[PDB]
Amino acid sequence: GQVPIANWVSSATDWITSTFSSGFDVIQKSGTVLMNGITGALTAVPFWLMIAVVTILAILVSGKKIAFPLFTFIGLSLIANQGLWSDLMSTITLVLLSSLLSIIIGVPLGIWMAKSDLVAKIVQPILDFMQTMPGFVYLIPAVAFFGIGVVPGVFASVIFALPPTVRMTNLGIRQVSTELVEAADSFGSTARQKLFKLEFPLAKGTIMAGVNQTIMLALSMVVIASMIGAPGLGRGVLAAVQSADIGKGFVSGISLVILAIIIDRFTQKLNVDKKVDLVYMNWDSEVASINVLTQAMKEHGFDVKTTALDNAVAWQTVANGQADGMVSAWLPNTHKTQWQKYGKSVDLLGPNLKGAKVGFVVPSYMNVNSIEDLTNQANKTITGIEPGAGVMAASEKTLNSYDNLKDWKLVPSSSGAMTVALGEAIKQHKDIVITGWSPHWMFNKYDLKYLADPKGTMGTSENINTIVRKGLKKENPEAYKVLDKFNWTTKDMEAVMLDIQNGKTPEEAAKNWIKDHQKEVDKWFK
Amino acid sequence: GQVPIANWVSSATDWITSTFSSGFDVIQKSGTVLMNGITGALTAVPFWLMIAVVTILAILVSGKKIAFPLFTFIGLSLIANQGLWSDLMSTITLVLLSSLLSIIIGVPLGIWMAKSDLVAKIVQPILDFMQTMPGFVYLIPAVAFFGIGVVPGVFASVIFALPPTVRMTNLGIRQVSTELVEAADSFGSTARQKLFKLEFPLAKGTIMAGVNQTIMLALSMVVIASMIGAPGLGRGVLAAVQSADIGKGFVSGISLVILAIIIDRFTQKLNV
Amino acid sequence: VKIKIEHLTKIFGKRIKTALTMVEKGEPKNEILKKTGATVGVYDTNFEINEGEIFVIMGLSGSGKSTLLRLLNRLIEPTSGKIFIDNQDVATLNKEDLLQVRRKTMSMVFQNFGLFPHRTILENTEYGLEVQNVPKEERRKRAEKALDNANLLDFKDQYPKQLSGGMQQRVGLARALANDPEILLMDEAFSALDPLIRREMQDELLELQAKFQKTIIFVSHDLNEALRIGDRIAIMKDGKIMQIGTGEEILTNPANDYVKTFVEDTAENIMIPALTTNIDVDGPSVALKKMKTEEVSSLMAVDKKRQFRGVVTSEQAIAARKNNQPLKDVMTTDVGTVSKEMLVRDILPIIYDAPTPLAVVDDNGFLKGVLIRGSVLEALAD
Amino acid sequence: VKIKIEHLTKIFGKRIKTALTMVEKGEPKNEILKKTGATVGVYDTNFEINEGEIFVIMGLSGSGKSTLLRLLNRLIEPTSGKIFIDNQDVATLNKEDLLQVRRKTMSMVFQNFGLFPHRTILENTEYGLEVQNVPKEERRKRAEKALDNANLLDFKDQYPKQLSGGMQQRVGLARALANDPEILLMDEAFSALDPLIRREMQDELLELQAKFQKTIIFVSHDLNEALRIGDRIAIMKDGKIMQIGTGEEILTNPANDYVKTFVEDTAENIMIPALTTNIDVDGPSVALKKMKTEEVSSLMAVDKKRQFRGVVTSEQAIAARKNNQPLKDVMTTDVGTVSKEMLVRDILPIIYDAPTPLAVVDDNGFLKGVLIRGSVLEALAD
Ligand SMILES: Nc1ncnc2c1ncn2[C@@H]1O[C@@H]2COP(=O)(O)O[C@H]3[C@@H](O)[C@H](n4cnc5c(N)ncnc54)O[C@@H]3COP(=O)(O)O[C@H]2[C@H]1O
Ligand SMILES: Nc1ncnc2c1ncn2[C@@H]1O[C@H](COP(=O)(O)OP(=O)(O)NP(=O)(O)O)[C@@H](O)[C@H]1O
Ligand SMILES: Nc1ncnc2c1ncn2[C@@H]1O[C@H](COP(=O)(O)OP(=O)(O)NP(=O)(O)O)[C@@H](O)[C@H]1O
Repeated sequence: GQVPIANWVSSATDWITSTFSSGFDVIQKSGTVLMNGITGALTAVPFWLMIAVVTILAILVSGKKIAFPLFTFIGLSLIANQGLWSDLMSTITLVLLSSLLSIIIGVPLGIWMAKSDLVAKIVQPILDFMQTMPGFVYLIPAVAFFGIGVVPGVFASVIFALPPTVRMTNLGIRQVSTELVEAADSFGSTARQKLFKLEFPLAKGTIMAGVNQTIMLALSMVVIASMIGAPGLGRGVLAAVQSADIGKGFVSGISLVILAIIIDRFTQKLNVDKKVDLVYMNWDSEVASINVLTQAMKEHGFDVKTTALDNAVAWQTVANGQADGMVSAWLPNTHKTQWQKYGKSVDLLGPNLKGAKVGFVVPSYMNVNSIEDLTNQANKTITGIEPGAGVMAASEKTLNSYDNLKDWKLVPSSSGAMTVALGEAIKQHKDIVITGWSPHWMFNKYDLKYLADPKGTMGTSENINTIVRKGLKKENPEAYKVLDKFNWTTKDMEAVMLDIQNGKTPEEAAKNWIKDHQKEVDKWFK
Repeated sequence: GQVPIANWVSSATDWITSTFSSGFDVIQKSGTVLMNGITGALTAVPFWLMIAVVTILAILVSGKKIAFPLFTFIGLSLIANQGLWSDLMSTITLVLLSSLLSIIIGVPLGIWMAKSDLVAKIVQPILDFMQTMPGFVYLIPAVAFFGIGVVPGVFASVIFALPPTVRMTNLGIRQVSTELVEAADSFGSTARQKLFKLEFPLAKGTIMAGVNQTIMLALSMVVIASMIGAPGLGRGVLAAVQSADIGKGFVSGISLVILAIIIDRFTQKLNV
Repeated sequence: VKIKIEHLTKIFGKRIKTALTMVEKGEPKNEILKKTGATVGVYDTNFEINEGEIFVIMGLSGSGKSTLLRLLNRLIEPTSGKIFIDNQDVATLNKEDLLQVRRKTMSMVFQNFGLFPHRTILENTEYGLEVQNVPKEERRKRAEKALDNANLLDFKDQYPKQLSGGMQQRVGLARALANDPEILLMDEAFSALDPLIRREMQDELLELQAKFQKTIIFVSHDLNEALRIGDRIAIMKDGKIMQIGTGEEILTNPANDYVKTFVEDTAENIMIPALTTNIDVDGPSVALKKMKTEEVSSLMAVDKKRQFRGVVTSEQAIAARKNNQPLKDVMTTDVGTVSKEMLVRDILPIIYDAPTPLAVVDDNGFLKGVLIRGSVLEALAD
Repeated sequence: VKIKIEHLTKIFGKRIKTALTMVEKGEPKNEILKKTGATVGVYDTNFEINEGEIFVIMGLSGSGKSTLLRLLNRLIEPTSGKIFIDNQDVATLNKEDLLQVRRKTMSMVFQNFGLFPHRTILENTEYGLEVQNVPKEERRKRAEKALDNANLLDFKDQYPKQLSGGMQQRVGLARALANDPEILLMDEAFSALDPLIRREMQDELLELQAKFQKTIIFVSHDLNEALRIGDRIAIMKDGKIMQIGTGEEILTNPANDYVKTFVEDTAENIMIPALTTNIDVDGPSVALKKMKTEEVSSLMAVDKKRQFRGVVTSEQAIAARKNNQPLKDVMTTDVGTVSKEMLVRDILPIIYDAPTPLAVVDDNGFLKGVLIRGSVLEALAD
């Protein structure tokens, strides 16, 4: 019979988070304020100054070759040209905290590893279980422990970057020639004396190699954690992924490459008020809303913090009390299970947009007019979106509600991955079924249609709402008043989304609509 | 004063994908059918049989020791209990395609790098630019070229796992003592003779170590690609992440680490 | 007397109390291994050492002799036994007292010189004091003093890697001496040097020990390296075969039969490699150079084709040089030539008249070796 | 004659045609380096070699002498010059012809034995044929034949790592010989062995060359290792100082002044390390063992405290052994004792009467060395 591993792990994590909650919360406060202060300090430094400083350090470290300093200056100038500075500074602060904590917690661990033969046996298994574990796991408990922000990035980077440092430390202390140790013992060198006189000054090469690996791992894990808090270039590349935006993804990847090469090359050359905290989910529908919301909401004098992450996390984020609110809550069916979990831990306001039409989507030219009239078109696939989405609750139930779909497959993707896959299909002019919703922009470029749902489970009376943590009316009424009024047209929202897909910036397109409808916008501010 | 990197890259991607479209489509068809066939083959086999076979291989490669085969049997039984078997086979076939493609196209490139100092100068920069980019990026063109599914997963895994293979190959052929090389060239041994008699059998340790690294990278990139097609336990862990359901996430991570441990131990015992 | 040992022994492996009990009865080592898998390196060792008594410890790789040293210094904790130094045991000491004993009395020397490459010679030399928490000027004073005693102070402020084996060994020995130890343990110290430098170091060590009367637990696998310097030897094959020492009693009354093959106590197999001079191509000056390098006064002369031809002498070569006359004319063809194992002792008379040896020329004219009063040794062994 | 070379030279670094032009006029190497940064290892080398003519190539680390070898075999492509072997140049050859020349005529030997550890000795030995695409039984036949010529065939089907330097060198030399080459290039082959094994290998090589008349381009930094075997020497300091060879012309008419210090052509600094016998602790049997190991017939005898005491002889020790009477009684205190640099030549008479040498005893009784007819050498240098 099956064993309840999942239940055991969840129960243990719940018991922890209910037990050490105060320590986690105080760590959250201290760490977030610390990292924010460091980032403000670093970005207070103008880009030209810090770029020149780093190029000077490059020159000092190597004065003969002009390759590294040149690459450094050119790349950093390029980054700051693209506008990716503040994000870069957040990335650096995350990486510094991660690397320092990993070193501070690993090198001592390498000591207690090498000086004992039991501890190696205990830990090496743990190191192998940590060093192949995927990064995605490490940031699940992080949210469960500290919640959204920079703290999760730091914690995940710590736990994912510790292994190589510890391993290489234990290797470099266990590999010094036995004659030297035997001598240092023959002269009566206490463990401290030999450790600070013989072990380290010889193992430093391996230790620094392990530290370089630790830094690489922390950097990659920050990029990954971008899905939860973890500001910086990770958010940019993640959004480029969840929207298939090749240009921005390439830009953020090249900037991370520049940062990582800089840090690497350095390492091998040092061996010898009215505020609002909002949440959204990178969906072209919800990018339009919040971005427009923030740009306008700023005008009244509101301090903004938008946080892009996944749907169910946001509900938890808004639920436990870690954020103000969010306007991306499709309801009462697409995101209902989310409500069954954390619908009780909010204070719902009311709709913000009438007419949220959910359903499948197929090219108009194709014959099928309803899902019941589907035999085996498109390799029996359902090219959908991220598995944590809400329609996947519907689609999972859809395939398990009708007969003809009993042998059809659901294949998740991103909310923008299918759109390019769709465009490939229409250019290829092949039948293809895709999970979909409205409002959306591809309807304005292609000739597509929904499929009538005779059972209507996947959504009939659908309408976006917005939620806010309980008692926020007593802690930030200005946004509570503003958010309550946030309800606007269904029809030409799309200008926000059609303009962007044509080649404009989200804020630039979000600005333009507000000028057209400033009168309606000011209604929200009341 | 901004420079249009985004526009240049998007235009190049659109041109390349609209120009070689037939080749990408045929590759998509062949790869998807091949991978579905491989997965059906590997899941047709009853799970008790395959667990027993693999535990037998563990005992074979390690005869006196019992801990490693015991761990193999226990972990695979745990997987099959939780139901993550077909997912596991899909993950394996992705890993195999990625690893073999990376080896096939890298090891020769390692030879070439070791044979010419110019190619090393050209490539080492490219390897640094390749092993340093996050995996997230590598798949965006994959979809643009191959579309949703598995083909993009293996392409991205190839691109993310080829560096250490190439690097270790070049390093392990460049570090052989020049005395043996001079002996080989002094008895009249062409490049093939010394390459298949002297260079390889002495570089094999480095090469297989790098090919262990390659496999780890391909496995991680598959887990990442699970966000696009790329079936397996990556989908389970991704769903756990997008839902905070630590249960399924930890289960799938346990299964992946079990697989990676098995592969690391096996590869560790093909070089000694 | 300085040291005194009692039933000292060391057992490796696991499940060893059984092995300790076994050696407490007298079971051989091999039975212990086959039964428990607990290899033993020392076995019921009992002896004593005096002051100034260089006490060599011979044996073969596997005798567990260096282990005995490291047990004396307790780098390897003894499985059992006692070590009475200064009327103070050593296997029952807390950490700090053992530590002070190491800092003051004992001191160590290693095969591969045990030197820190990440330091300059003086720092290595003073390490023994550096670890004793003493002010630095006296440290540097004693370091430079010891180096000056070894004629390499100018080679300080440098790194070992840029030196040769001999100077590294001198540095290690000085590092040992800086402490003013009453003892000096060595683990095949001179075994990594060239035999020439080995002899030079042996002579220097004897000079030192004459000046400095301190005990020395030497170790070597070369019986020469022990007879030269050793005042009392102890041979080891997993245990003490015999240590009567005094140099001959290993040679005169060897208790065992193994020692008699270890020290290796008829026919002309006693021939030795010869010193040759190929006259047809070489000449007087070359021959004299060979004599100088080879530290002799005469030589054997052959034909280009390795046929023996005769003998040459320093005066003959000098006359050839001054006269410009070449070899093969001023040369000694007449010689008491001999065959390989065919004139064992009938040669007793002839060897006396001729100061030069008697080449054991192959019957076909080839040469294998010579004989230099090694015949008188076993002619009288009868 | 076999080989003939013309203006052969090799330039490293970059921007070298300028350096080639420079050497075409005669600019020194150091100017070339400082001006271009193109270090040069060979410089306008011209000479010739005959058949059976072991042609040593001496020099110091930095003379670019091994580079000359590798140029002969073309492992390092010559910057310029020609090499007429078999009336066939070698620097203007396509790949296949050079390859066959390497397989047939030439063959190589290295300092660290150039052996493949991932093979067993026989495979290494037959590699030279294995690469020639020949059937395997004749390969194995010739391999076993060559090994039998080196008295280690029983040591086949084993790995080099489990052997000692001498056998590895013999294996490398056999691998070279299996081909039946007309030439044998060596790069300090015997420099990694023990000097004893070095002499043994030199003698064996001379034996071989007597049996096998094939050219040998030897290389060594030991002048002894060249005079012993070398039929024509060539000294190298970035260029050919002189190669008149024939052994003495390097000694008799050295063109340069550098050679005269390279070969190193008054006071009693000629004293040599002595052979000592500390009578107070050692005795007759030990003394005879020392004589046997040291390959002599007499010894010098001191006091425990390193004071000189006199001399001992093999017969004296034998009488002591048979009589059981110890040293210091049957001993030769009377001796022509001498001081360190104070009896340079007045000693000429006394050295003649006494067959034994004259210890250069320090005025305080200490001993430094002895003198064995090395005095006759520079007494007549006048
Ligand atoms: N460090 C040292 N190096 C050399 N000799 C030392 C010495 N310390 C003390 N002696 C004594 O001095 C004598 C010098 O030998 P000489 O050169 O007169 O005359 C030598 C030499 O001319 C020749 N010879 C000695 N060893 C030889 C060898 N291995 N091969 C060929 N000829 C040899 O035969 C004679 C035999 O001399 P033997 O041994 O009866 O006598 C030797 C030796 O007993
Ligand atoms: N790890 C170990 N260290 C030391 N001795 C050991 C060890 N394991 C087993 N022994 C025992 O000690 C013996 C070592 O022999 P020994 O003569 O000390 O060799 P060695 O180290 O080659 N000597 P030396 O060259 O003077 O340093 C082995 O034969 C074992 O019986
Ligand atoms: N990479 C190189 N390989 C060989 N020779 C070089 C190289 N670079 C420069 N040279 C030149 O060749 C010289 C080498 O001197 P050489 O006497 O061959 O030294 P070695 O290699 O220590 N000799 P050996 O011990 O007989 O192998 C240098 O001093 C340079 O002038």
